[PDB]
Amino acid sequence: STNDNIKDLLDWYSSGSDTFTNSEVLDNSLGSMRIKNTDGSISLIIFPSPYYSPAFTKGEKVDLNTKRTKKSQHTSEGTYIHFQISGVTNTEKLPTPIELPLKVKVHGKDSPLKYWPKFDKKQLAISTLDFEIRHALTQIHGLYRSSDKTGGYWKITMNDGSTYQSDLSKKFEYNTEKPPINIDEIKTIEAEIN
Repeated sequence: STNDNIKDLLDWYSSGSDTFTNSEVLDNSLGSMRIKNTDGSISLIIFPSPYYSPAFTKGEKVDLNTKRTKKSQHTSEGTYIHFQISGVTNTEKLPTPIELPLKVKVHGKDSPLKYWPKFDKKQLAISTLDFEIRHALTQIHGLYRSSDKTGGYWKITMNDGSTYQSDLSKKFEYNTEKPPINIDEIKTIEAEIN
């Protein structure tokens, strides 16, 4: 049986994510952007981190790999509005798709089952990689679904040796997110469930 916090994390990481390509910036303030998507909807996206606030200006095209922080709503004129957080990158594509080699350990043992996330975008926000990794961990390895699978961490090491990591026992820290990275420079991604 898991406590209330672990249930909240399970809900967060199993409630899907929004993916839009070539949306257009309508406005960009200090840490909030207003973007019109290809289906007619508008997304109000916030950027709480002092280390990641996108520079895109009115008219530019962007890609969204993000999560809603509350329920989408309709304005009196009938426009559908999404309230999201982070997840805005440039539209640059890679020649062919690449498979990120995710390496998983559970209670100190190499999981023999392999899930390799596949992307064709040159860059992704750290927050998007966190959601993809954890979504796999909860769905395939049972993270958060039982009192013995509730913590550990994921770790990305780049080609130049710099590293990014997150604690599985707490929600991803949005307030300190660093800028998006290029996926073709990722050397290894590893996750360990305690």
